Amino acid sequence: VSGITALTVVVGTVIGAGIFFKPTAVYGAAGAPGLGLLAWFVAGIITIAGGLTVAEIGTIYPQTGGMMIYLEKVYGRWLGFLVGWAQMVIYYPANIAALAIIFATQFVNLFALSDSTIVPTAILTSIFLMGVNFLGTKYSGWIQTLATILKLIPLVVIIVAGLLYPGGGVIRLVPFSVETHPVLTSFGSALIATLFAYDGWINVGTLAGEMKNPGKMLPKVIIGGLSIVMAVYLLTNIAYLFVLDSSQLAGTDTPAALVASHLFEGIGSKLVTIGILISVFGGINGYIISGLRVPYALATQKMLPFSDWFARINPKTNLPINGGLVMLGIAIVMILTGQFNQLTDLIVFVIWFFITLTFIAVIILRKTQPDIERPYRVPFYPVIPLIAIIGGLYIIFNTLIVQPKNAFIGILLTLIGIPIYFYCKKKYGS
Amino acid sequence: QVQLVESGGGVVQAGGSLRLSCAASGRTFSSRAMGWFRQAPGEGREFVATISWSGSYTEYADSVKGRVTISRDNAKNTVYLQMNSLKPGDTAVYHCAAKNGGAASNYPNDYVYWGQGTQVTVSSHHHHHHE
Ligand SMILES: [Zn+2]
Repeated sequence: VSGITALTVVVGTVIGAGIFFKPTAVYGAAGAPGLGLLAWFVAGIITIAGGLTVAEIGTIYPQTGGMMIYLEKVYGRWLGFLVGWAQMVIYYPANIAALAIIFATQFVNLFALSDSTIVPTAILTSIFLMGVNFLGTKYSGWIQTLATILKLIPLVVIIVAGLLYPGGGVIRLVPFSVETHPVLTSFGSALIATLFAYDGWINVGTLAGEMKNPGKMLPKVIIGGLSIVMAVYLLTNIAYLFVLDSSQLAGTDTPAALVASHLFEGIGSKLVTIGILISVFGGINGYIISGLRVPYALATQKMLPFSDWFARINPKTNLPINGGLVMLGIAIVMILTGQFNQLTDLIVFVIWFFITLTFIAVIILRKTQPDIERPYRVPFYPVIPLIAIIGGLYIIFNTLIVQPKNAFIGILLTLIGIPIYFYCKKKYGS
Repeated sequence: QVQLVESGGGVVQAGGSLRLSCAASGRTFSSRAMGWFRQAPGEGREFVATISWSGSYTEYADSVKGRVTISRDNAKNTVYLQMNSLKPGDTAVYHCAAKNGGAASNYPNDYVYWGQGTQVTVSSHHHHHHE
C-alpha cells in the first residue's frame, strides 16, 4: 500500500506540461521522428540513473532542502550557496517565466487571439499566481490537487486516439536520422528539450530523506515510477507522430494542441486543450510553492543581502512572500526578454551543472566517509552514478558549444552571486 | 493527533544557559522530524533548529549556530534545545513543531503540529516579581 502511494508521487511530480509543448524543440532540432523519439528515451534513462544516485545523498542528509545542503556538506558553504542563488535567480524565475509564456501562447491558440497578447497574458498569469500563493495554501493546494488529477486525462485520451489514427503505424516514425539535421549536434539540442519535461525528478532527494527505513522498495519506487513516466512520454510521442510528423510538430509552438484538433473534431479538442492549460497553470502554481522556499532558506543563513526582509514570514499565511516578490520580478524580466525554448534550455543547462556536482558527490562521499550511515545505497554502485554523470557532462558541454549566448547567461547570473556571497558573509544581511 | 508541550523557558542572564524540552504525544514521534521555532513580540516565526527522525541530520539558523543544540530522545518522545551563551536577542516564545516524515526542515510551513510555545527572556537586568 505504502509503495503504491509513493509511486504516485513519483509519477505525479515528474509529469508536467513538457510533453504538451516541448516536441516543437525536440523534432525542430532532430528533424526526424526517430532521433527525437530516442531523446525521450535517453532523458528517461538519464533521470532514472540521476534519481537512484541522488537518493543516496538524500538519505545521508535527511532534509527538505537538498543541493543547498547536499553540496555544502561535500564542497563547502560557497557551493551550497551558489545552488541557492541559481535557484532563486535563474531556475525558479525562468520556470515561472517559460511556463507563463507557453500558457499564454496556448491561451491565444485556443481562444483565437492576437500573437502580441502572449506577453501581457504571461505577466498577468504569473502576477495572479504569485498573489494567489500569498493568500495561502488554501488556494494553491486547491489548484494542485485539481491540476494533478486533470493533467493525466489529456494524455490517456491522446494515447488511445493517437495510436488509433488512421494514417498510423511504424511508417509514421521512419526517418530516424536526417542529414539536414546532423545526429550528434542536433541530439544535444533535442535532449536538453526532452529533459525539461522530466523536470522535477530532482526531488527524489527530499523523498528519500523523508522515508524512514527506505532501502528495500525505495529503489523500486524510483525505477518503477520514472519508467512509467518514460513509457507515457514515448507513447504520447508515437501518438503525435501518428497524426503529425517531424516538420509539422516543429511548425507550431503548441504541438499537442494541433494533435487534439485532429483526434477530436469539435468541442472534444477544447476539453483536451483546456486540460493542457490546467497542466501548465498548475505547473506555474507548483513552482511558486517550491520557489518561495529557496530565498528564505538563504535568508535562514547569512546568504542574502536583505536577510531580515527575505526571512519575514507573514503571520497570517506562514510563507515568505518577500522572497517570491524578487522571484516574480526577475521572471517578468525573463518573460519580456527570452522565449519559451530559450528559457527551457537555460533551466536544463544551469540546474544540470549543479545536479552533476551532486552525483560526483555520492562517489566522493564513498571515499570521504565510508562509515557515515547510509540508509539507502545506490545499486550497481559505480556504474549508474557514472552514467548519470556521463550524460550530465554531455548536456553541459553540448549546450555551451551549441548555445554560447544562452549558456553565458547561466554562467553570468550564477557567478554574479560570488560578490553577493562575500558581501553578505561579512555584513550578515540587512 | 500530535499534541506538544514545551518546558524549560524563563528569565535568564545574558551569557547564561537554558534547556528547552518539548514532549509529544508519542505514537508517531519516532517517525517524525521535529523543529524549534521562535517568535519575538514584534515579528512572525523564525527558524531556530530542526532534526531528523533518528537525529542523524540537524540544522540551525545563522543567528543561533554554535550557541544552541537540538537533540531528541525517541524513547521519551521529546525534543530538546540546549541554548548557551544567550543574548538579549534570543528573547522570544520558543515553539516546538512536528511535521510529517523523517526529514528535517527549516521551512515553517512544512510543520503541521505546533506547540503553544514557552517564554524565554534574556537580559542583563530585569524588573518585576513583587511579594
Ligand atoms: Zn532597574
